[PDB]
Amino acid sequence: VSPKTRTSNLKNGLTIASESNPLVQTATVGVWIDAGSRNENAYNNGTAHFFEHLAFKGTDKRSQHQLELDIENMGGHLNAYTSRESTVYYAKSFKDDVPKSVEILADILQHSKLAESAIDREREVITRELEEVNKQYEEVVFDHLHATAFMNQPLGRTILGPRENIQTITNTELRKFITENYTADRMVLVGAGAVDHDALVELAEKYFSHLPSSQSPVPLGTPIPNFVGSEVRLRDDTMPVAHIAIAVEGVSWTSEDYYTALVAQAIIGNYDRAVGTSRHQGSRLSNIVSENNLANSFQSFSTSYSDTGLWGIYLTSENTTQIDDLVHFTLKEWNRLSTSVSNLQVERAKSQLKAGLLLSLDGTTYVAEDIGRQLTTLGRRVTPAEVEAKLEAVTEHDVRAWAQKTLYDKDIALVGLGPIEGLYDYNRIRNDMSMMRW
Amino acid sequence: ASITSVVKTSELILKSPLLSKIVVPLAKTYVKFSGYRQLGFKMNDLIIEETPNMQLALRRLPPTESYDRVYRLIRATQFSLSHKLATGNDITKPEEDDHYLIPYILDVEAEAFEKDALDNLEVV
Amino acid sequence: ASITSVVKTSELILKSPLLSKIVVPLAKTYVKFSGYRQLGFKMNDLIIEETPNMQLALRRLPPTESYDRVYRLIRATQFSLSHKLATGNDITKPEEDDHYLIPYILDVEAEAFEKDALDNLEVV
Amino acid sequence: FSTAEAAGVKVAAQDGQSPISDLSVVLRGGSRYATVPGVSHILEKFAFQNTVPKSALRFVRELELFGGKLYTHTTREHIVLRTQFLKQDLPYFVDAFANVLKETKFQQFELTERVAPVAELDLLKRESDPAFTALEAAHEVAFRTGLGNSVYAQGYSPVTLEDVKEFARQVYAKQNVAVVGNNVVPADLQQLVGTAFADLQEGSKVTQAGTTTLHGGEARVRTSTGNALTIALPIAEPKPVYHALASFLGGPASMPWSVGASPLAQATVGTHTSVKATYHNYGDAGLFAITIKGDSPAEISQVAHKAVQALKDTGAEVTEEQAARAYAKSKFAAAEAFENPDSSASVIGMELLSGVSRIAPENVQKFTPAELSEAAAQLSASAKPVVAAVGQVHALPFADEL
Amino acid sequence: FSTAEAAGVKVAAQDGQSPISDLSVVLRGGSRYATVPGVSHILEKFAFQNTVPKSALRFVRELELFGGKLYTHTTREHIVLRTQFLKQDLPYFVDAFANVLKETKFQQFELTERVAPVAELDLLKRESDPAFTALEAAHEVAFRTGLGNSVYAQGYSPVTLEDVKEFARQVYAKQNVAVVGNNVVPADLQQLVGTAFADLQEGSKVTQAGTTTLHGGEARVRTSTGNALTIALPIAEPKPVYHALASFLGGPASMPWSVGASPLAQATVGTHTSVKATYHNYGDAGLFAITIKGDSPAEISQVAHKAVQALKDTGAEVTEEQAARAYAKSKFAAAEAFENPDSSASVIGMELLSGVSRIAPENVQKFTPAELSEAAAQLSASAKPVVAAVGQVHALPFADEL
Repeated sequence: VSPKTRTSNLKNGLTIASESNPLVQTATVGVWIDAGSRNENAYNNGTAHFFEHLAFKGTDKRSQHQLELDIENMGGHLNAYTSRESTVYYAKSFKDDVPKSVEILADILQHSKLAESAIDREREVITRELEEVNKQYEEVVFDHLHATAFMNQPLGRTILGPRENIQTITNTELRKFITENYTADRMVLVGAGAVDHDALVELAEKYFSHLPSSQSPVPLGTPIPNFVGSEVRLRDDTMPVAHIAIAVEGVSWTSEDYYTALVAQAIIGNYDRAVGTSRHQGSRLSNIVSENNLANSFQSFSTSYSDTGLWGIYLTSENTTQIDDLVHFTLKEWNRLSTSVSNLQVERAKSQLKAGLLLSLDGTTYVAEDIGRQLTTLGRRVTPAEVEAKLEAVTEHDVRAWAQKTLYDKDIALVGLGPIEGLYDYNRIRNDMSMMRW
Repeated sequence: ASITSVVKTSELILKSPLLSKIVVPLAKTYVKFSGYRQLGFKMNDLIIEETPNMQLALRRLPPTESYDRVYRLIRATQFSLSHKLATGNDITKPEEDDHYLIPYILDVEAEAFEKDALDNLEVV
Repeated sequence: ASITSVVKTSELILKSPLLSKIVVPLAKTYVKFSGYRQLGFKMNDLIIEETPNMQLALRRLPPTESYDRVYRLIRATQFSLSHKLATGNDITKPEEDDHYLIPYILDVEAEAFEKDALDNLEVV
Repeated sequence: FSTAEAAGVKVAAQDGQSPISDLSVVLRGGSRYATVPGVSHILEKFAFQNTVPKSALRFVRELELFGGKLYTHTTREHIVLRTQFLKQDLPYFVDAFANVLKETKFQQFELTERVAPVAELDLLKRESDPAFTALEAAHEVAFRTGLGNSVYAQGYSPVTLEDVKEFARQVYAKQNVAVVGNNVVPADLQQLVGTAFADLQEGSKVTQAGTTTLHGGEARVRTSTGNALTIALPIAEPKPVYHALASFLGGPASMPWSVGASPLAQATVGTHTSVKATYHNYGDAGLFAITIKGDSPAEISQVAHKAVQALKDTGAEVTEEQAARAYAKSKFAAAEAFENPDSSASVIGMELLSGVSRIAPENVQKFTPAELSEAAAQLSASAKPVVAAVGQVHALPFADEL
Repeated sequence: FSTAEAAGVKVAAQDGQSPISDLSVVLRGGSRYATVPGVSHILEKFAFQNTVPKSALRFVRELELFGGKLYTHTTREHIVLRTQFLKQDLPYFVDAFANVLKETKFQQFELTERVAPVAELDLLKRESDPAFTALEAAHEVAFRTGLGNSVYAQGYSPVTLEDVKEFARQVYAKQNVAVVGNNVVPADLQQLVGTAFADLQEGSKVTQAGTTTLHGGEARVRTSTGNALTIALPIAEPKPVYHALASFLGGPASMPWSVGASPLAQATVGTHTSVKATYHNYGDAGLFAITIKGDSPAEISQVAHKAVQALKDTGAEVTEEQAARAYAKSKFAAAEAFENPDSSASVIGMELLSGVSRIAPENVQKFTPAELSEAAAQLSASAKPVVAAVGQVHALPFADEL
């Protein structure tokens, strides 16, 4: 039994959430924000990402050099990431270097200089990154997957944004974005590791008290996405490995089918030829794939957002003449989630998840990420007991019912990249989403 | 029938004193009248090999055993097409009729059968 | 007919003032009514490719020319199946209709024809 | 971590307040002790193959029912086999480790079909990073044998089943085995290890064939997969001041989209390269290395010259600020090393097997500017500098240029 | 060989009494002058490809009608293109060389389909011998660039059509071209070369980018083609005494099924290894090399230690008999080199292109025992010993050990 997550509020509406650990000597403190690239329009797309760059480019007081020195003097590191619906700015430091790291964060968030010269310097950096994301094949595949699944919708936009916007983002647009979105009722100050909650709340009162509140404070994790069955093919015969993702519309964080979708995802599971144990996994798809050498890897996913999600699989394969077999057998395993799954598969997957959901929370950063994610998406840290109960309530009937409404005979979003000549047209892939024998 | 089945049933018989006393002499005469040794075969050379399990066990043979098996098959094929029997050193002596393949196929089948059982496990 | 034949005969015509004066306008009208440019093709995209000589010339294309040819074939195939014509930038302009392939195939054929001649040489 | 002894096996455990336990077996069987090149990597990959009581297949299927995970790695000093599971499943995991150490059937087909292919993919994935290659080549030049043996199996030196069986006969023995339990009740572990590992051979301490000898030289590795350069300095007397020196010199950034205030980080300015100062304490010997990776070999050449200059500049004199930074960053490094289970296991493993009492992050020494500058001065004036170039080696610097 | 000049081209010919003539074009275009690695090898392989007057195909078909043959090779100093034919067919061969030098169409498809594949098979065949590899690696360590450039094209560094076209623009020019005719009437050659090579550009002398530098070190090449080791000693002052030294030291047997009386040959006794002392005069620098190839790395290690000892023993004392034997072996070596058409062409080529007058075999200097001892002592006291292990490099000696 892990220690209780303590939670307090300030007057402005800033949540402070902490989970202490006496064994560690190092503590992760950071700010989880319920805002991301989804909050941009098509004219400022890429602003959130641009700000992340400029947050570490100098503040009202300290310059970029001074900022660097200050963090180095603490001894720890600062890190940040922007997603579609969440922005995070954390600081891993020593036990005694927690107050100073908290001070640095409040400064970069509330009073960043955003100098015009610094903007111009970052423009080139971001422009370079736009023509360097190509290398990260998995990211390319998933960015195209969102773009096609949520065609012409805010969830379908890239985080980096288009080249055109990058050349036109001004300090005004930047300031407007962070003034509208980085409000106290949308922010959670999170501490994990060697933190005292009462100390953290005092530091929040000292640094984050003059944060604006939004005009209409909705609860944390408050959102209509209309999924498009569709495909993107990025054929490249010079690549040796094909990368293919297939997804259907999945479930949001607060769906009643949230855990049922995770159990279904665990029945298919992951596979990697480089891991020694993978040839012995219980998953039917894993056995088919390893015995026939159909793939280098596959990873099932169930990605959630506030009002939608994507559930599917990501495959990598060098077997270019049997891509058809790989996809065929994958979708036939999905069909079995609706037609054949019994207590056997379900209980096995639940057993695996019961551990996996706790196992994920390794170090202080992992714990802080969990607290922050849960606070910004659900509005609360769900206790392991509640999670164990929600998983226990998933039955074989629930999985079959969920699959029959979500997978069976449904439109898919499909992205292929690389030597995908062997990937059949949309109809033949989508026809595998049902079985004529059933 | 699986090699596993054959080996286990044979072991049940060899355990029983009565059974072994009556079965072992019959099995030895059977093998003499079978006459595979007169084509220079070992018993295991006759086992059906066109299954996934057997192809796996044959790939696991040590290279020397594998090369010698190839030669015995080619030599028996040449006796068969000529309508001749082995003579002299080509005849398999009872002491040379070793079960070189049985251990490999028993391991292949042990895994295959465990996989089938474990595919049907029920969390209690 | 060989590309060589076509190119040489055309060169005979272009030399003769009279002939060129009468043939070049007809050839230009022919090309306009042919209408391959309205599917975004270049003339050389239409040449029959299922020959050893042509497969060799296509392998010798610079990678850029080769990738662009692939795109123009796929794009024309999509116009054909949709019963649409190219519009705007997809239409091949006369200045874009370059003979990117002719030099490669003329070199392939020059070698092929020399080989045939030399296979029939007689020492004098 | 309460150190004890259970049936002749050293057991260290630290109870916690979490649902997840980590149990690690640390073996004195890393590559410095290897008998044949690559055998310690192959032995690591042979863990949790078929044992007499439990097949590899059955183990994996049962591990999935507990939702446990398995992690293994090889260093120059240890093989580490770690399992992560829910607290209550402890007896199963202790028994599984016992089966591996006492009853592994080392079958030829497992070596050919399972173990060696996985070892080969492991190495190819690591080598995708040219910095990994450069730092491995630097150890090979600097120490030749022992610490200079390759950590990983390579194709050019084939490990046989007899090699792995012999090495396992030495390594899988009470004298070479330490058990480390994170978030495990110490009294419960001692009782279980005491019953499970009672019939393990005693064996003898595996020793390094030959004394550690220090050499200098160059290693040019032509790859077509990116460029790196290590400037390593073998140390005969490994001092803890080199830890502070590495942390000071630095190389990486401590914030996103930044270079960093560290000397080596300020040597990459204007290029697309990355530097990393790394000290490797190895008991009898040590290695201080400055690894510079990048795309352009010319860019690497530039940074390499600035890197050597930075070390000389440090040797001249460092300020009180710089000294305080070194200590702060070194204490943080120690803290996170003792936190991460991968490295935690090996730290206590070294205390249990070897005898080197762990240095708590709170007991990391503060070095004065004098002591830091003296340490850097001792490195700039080394008689045996090692340079390992990887990639376009014709365009990368040589030792005599640096 | 009567040296003359015909239309700005240096022409050397020697008439004979045989039906067979050899005509060689020697080009100052060997690897020490190579703009990019491998370009001189690729240029050599591009000779007799398609020219504007005559396709590669037509040339080969006509060469067969004359029964002529074509030989080409690349050294560190030259590209040599040689043809062998009947005396009377001289004008055809002169014209074919002119077409190659003036009118080669350097087409991309020839590079991809014809030239580079042939260059790659050429190298793989040479590397089948690990002694070739060891001696190549030793030049690379000793000189780095220039003389340290690879002679042959390698896969890791691709030569482009633009590289080869640029280099040919420099090399195929009157200033870099020498014509050598064996069994060719000298007056007839001068008249033909004078008409055929009149319109060749004048160009300028190709030079080595940078001054030749001498270095020491190690080169461990892990192969499985066999095992070899070169003990190279770079010479800053090229002297003819090292020719007699190499001959004296020896290594190969003088008779079938023997070992040989030579010091190095008497270091292989008991083993199945083979040694060879070789001196490489390069005008501005030199390289003394002792290459030991064999099956067993342990055997090689033994011979390698005896090899360095033999050199030290020579430095101590050579007998008068040994000095006379060195003179005899060295005179014979000179004679056969001037006979072999490949080496003959390059010897006169050096005289014509540089100005280094050839040393006739009858004018080979006799070095006193004192002179030979001096030479070997200088090599034993070289401050830059180069070692190049090939094969199981872990089991082969290091520079420090020798």
